[PDB]
Amino acid sequence: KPHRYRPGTVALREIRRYQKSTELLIRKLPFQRLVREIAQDFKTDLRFQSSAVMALQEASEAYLVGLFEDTNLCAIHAKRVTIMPKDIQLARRIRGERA
Amino acid sequence: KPHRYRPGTVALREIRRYQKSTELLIRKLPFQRLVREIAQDFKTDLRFQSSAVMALQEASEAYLVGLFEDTNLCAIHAKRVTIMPKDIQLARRIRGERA
Amino acid sequence: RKRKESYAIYIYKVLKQVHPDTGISSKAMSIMNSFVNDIFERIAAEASRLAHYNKRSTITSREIQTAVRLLLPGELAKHAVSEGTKAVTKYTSSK
Amino acid sequence: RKRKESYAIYIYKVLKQVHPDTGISSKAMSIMNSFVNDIFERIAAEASRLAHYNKRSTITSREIQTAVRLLLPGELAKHAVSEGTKAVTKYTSSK
Amino acid sequence: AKRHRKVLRDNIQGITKPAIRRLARRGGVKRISGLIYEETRGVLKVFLENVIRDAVTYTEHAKRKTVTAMDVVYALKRQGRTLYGFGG
Amino acid sequence: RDNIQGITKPAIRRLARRGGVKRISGLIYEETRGVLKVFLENVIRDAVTYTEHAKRKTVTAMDVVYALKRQGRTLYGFGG
Amino acid sequence: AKSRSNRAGLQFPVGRIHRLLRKGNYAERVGAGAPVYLAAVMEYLAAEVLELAGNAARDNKKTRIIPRHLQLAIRNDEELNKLLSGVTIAQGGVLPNIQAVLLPKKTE
Amino acid sequence: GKAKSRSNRAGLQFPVGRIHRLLRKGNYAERVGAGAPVYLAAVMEYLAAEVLELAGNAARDNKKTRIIPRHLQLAIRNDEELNKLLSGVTIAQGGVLPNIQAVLLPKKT
DNA sequence: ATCAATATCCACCTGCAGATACTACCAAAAGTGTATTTGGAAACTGCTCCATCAAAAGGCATGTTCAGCTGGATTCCAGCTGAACATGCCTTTTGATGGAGCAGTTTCCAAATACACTTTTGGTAGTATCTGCAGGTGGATATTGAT
DNA sequence: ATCAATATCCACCTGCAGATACTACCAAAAGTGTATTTGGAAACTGCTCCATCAAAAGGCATGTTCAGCTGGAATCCAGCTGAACATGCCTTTTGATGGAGCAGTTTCCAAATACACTTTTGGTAGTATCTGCAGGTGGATATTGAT
Ligand SMILES: [Cl-]
Ligand SMILES: [Cl-]
Ligand SMILES: [Cl-]
Ligand SMILES: [Cl-]
Ligand SMILES: [Mn+2]
Ligand SMILES: [Mn+2]
Ligand SMILES: [Mn+2]
Ligand SMILES: [Mn+2]
Ligand SMILES: [Mn+2]
Ligand SMILES: [Mn+2]
Ligand SMILES: [Mn+2]
Ligand SMILES: [Mn+2]
Ligand SMILES: [Mn+2]
Ligand SMILES: [Mn+2]
Ligand SMILES: [Mn+2]
Ligand SMILES: [Mn+2]
Ligand SMILES: [Mn+2]
Ligand SMILES: [Mn+2]
Repeated sequence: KPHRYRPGTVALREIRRYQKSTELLIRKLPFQRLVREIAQDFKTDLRFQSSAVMALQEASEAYLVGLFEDTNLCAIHAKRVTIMPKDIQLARRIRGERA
Repeated sequence: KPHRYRPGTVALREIRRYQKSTELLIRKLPFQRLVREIAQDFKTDLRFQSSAVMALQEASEAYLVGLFEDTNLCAIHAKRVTIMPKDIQLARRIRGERA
Repeated sequence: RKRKESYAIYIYKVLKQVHPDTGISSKAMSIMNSFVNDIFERIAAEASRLAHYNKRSTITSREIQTAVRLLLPGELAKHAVSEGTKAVTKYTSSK
Repeated sequence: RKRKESYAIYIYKVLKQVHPDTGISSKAMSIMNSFVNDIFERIAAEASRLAHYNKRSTITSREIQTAVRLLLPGELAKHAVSEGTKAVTKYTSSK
Repeated sequence: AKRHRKVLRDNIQGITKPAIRRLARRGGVKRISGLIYEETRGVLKVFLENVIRDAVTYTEHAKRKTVTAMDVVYALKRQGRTLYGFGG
Repeated sequence: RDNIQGITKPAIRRLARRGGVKRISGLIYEETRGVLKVFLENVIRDAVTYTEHAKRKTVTAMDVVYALKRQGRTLYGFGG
Repeated sequence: AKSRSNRAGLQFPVGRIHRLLRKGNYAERVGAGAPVYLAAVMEYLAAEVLELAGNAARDNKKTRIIPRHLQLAIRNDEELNKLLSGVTIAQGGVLPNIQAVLLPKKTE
Repeated sequence: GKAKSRSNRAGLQFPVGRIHRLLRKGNYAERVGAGAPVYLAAVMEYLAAEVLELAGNAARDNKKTRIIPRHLQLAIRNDEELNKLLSGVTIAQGGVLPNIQAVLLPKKT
């Protein structure tokens, strides 16, 4: 029998690893492509300082991470350990984002 | 055999009744004493225009009603119809009112 | 002699324009007066910020327009912008 | 020419006082500068409000004090008020 | 008779079970656990202290002894709870 | 393949991990992308409005920082 | 003579808003068009709400607009509700709304 | 008299003269009194010291000499008062506090 | 309990991105001297309205009994989601060249400010008189729940 | 479905708080006129740094297989919490009175603005040396999970 870690173990390993670091977690380019695309709908042929795109990524991830923490609490309130869309939904509604 | 509405029927009648009105739901004088007591512990010898106390009551009731709407979403999310302390705490935490 | 001005008479004029036979209780009028003041404050503060951000010492109709775009949502913004542009354009058409 | 000021050198000095043998990276300095700018803006705006609410045309150390009491949490407020009063008094007994 | 002015204590219990039930109803709540009442009183108390503390700070800054509706309205606003209907 | 889809399942999984999430449902990835998209549209729209007002064709860090501040999401370490 | 509001075709007081802009410490200078534009947006917004409120008052068979009508119109309008999401209307109550799961059924 | 800057008079490291200029040009009020900038500068320096003081220790508990964004994040979110003051703030490259819900840990929950 | 398979940690090592120390230069920031203006603290007090007392009464709080049905516990299992791999697409980097356009600079004028007069107006105070609707009644219709 | 106990609806009505209506007074507001100052738009442009390439190097995303263990359905039942009822209190309401204190009005100087002039300093730039620590290697040992 080869060596397999049990479901959840590596996950917990990952929680510990990413809560310990500060690195950006989304790939730069894919992210920068998204930004420009969205911006493109409000104004055409826009240029971006490299730092502007960096602020947006820093704010976006802090935002998502923070949202995942609230969503996790909603999953646990339902006595689950798996976050679901309805958990994200409830968190945004209580925050006044969906309300 | 006396007439008895079933558990929840009167409650639904009350939800419809209070959602249709706009009057304050907390007794006036008792609320005014609560305000005077809390203010008094901050500074002694304070006086209140009667409209200052009414402003506080309108803000307090709008605040508690809104919190009860969120609390109610937390209960329903847990698949209950009964709001509990942990529902209020969940709502206040996601709301940032807490830690 | 005590003078506390509000927007009540103007809100009243506008009300008669949209609902010629509808009145308004003094509390409702009080709410509206708070609404108009709130809007004034939010827009002026944003315009003020716009001016500082661009090292300008003048608040013009242009800062105001941008403030309105930043503060109001979708449809409301568009109409407010027309209504404002119109009023200014007509205002300047006079000596 | 091209000039752009910040609180960096002053922050650095304050750092050396409390921690003589500790350095600070540029990104962290940037964060401290934003921090200091943010504190300035929050206190200044609130001081602005208190003066306006009271029909005063002057923002004096009294407005700053109240603004600090309204903006900083308990203990930080107690201390910041000390630091504040202490610096105005020291400054006064001078020339 | 000016003496022994009434002492204010335990007024948070003035917010009764029937009053909390009503607010909850306006909030759309159908069923209420027995421990919700004390939790609510606690929550209301924190809310009020924060608002009254700030209102009183505005009052004191103006060198007054009377808390005005504007003081409260100004207090609510800096707490993100803008209130319409009492001035300003 | 297109851009919002550029934000991958694993990147989203990493963000969730940082958020203390142990188990992720399959439908989360598309919900997240939708959420990120609304967040960026809201922030960028405001940044661009600040760009246009300054008569520029370049979105600056400050434009973003100012955009974040008015959305109630103050950001430190990029200016102002 | 002829006031600026009239000159601008507005009900809202251009002169007063201009003064309020100066007295508010928003900038060293306030251009002539600033108060015209702001007065126009203020009036437009008050007109929108009053239009809606007046209709709600009509639906309830009242000829007088009260707080409740303002609250109703504001909370049912997706945009007015976002613009005033952090505002509380005294004596406005809330929107009737009962979660579907709370309703009875299945006979008994 | 050989000039001793207003900061030196107040006994502060922060620029009382700069802060004074910033108050005026910030459209806060028609007039700005002499004490205001002094008091304000003192409050700012103080908070800057409280944070730098904490962040410095955090850098030494990590066996580092140089304070980095991570250090500022940890000292700010672990302090009840500083965390409330900055509850609406995001610190670039700050990351988050290690924290795992007990129910997610090994063997049931 | 035994032990293999991995992850994780500590001690040490070293290149280099990034922090640091020194010099040179200058616009502008900041302090000083003096002459003029003025915000707002004092002192006095008109007048609003806040605190407080009084008395009556019924709307609503409180405590209690009773049992319906909700929450919480338990059990069961289908199938979703984690772990581990094998591929290999595509981000990442870094090197370096156009050139868009941010940002600094010189002009110059429409529009702002300051200032003096004059005319209009929105707010109020005193008095009086309508009118929309709150609160009540009474009877007709609807909803709920027991059979 | 039928029958009954109640809640809910609505038309009709009456009192009255709030709304509305003239009369009048004037202090601050608002508009007009000239004169004087200036913010920043417009045009030109130098150089900072953003967009695009090239182009390997391989880190990391994607598809696949497998099954552990989680989510959620189905059951059972103690007892919580809702509905109803009796009792009676304390909030609400109505009207009054003293007087604390908020706010208007005038006086007056300590402190701020407005300026001219001298001195100091924080920031940009060059050129150059130093160093905390990221990232890498060993080897030890803690953790996890199968027996
Ligand atoms: Cl879901
Ligand atoms: Cl609970
Ligand atoms: Cl203008
Ligand atoms: Cl001062
Ligand atoms: Mn007490
Ligand atoms: Mn004066
Ligand atoms: Mn039973
Ligand atoms: Mn159940
Ligand atoms: Mn060019
Ligand atoms: Mn008139
Ligand atoms: Mn009625
Ligand atoms: Mn110029
Ligand atoms: Mn299976
Ligand atoms: Mn389970
Ligand atoms: Mn009793
Ligand atoms: Mn007195
Ligand atoms: Mn120097
Ligand atoms: Mn290392």
